[PDB]
Amino acid sequence: ILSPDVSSKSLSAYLDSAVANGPELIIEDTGLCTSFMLLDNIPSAHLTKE
Amino acid sequence: PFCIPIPQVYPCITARRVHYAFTSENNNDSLFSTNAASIDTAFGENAAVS
Repeated sequence: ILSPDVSSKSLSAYLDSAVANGPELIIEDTGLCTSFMLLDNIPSAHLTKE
Repeated sequence: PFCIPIPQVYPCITARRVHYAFTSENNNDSLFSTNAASIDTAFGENAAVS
């Protein structure tokens, strides 16, 4: 069979909606588990270093 | 709106300012750090990152 998207929703017998709208529970994530940024609101106004 | 003097790192007097509205309570918790890249501050003995 296939995926639950019925492209051919063109005047189909099963009037209105019969198609099994399933949730994709499997959502993969590379990167970093972040919610909040540590944000540098007012950067440091030019300083001299060794 | 709320107004803040910039993070004190200056050898100089302060100029006159006119303020009115003050909070009841110390809401500066959202502050992660002052001027991280300096050795030194100036006025109103603050804390750095916790």
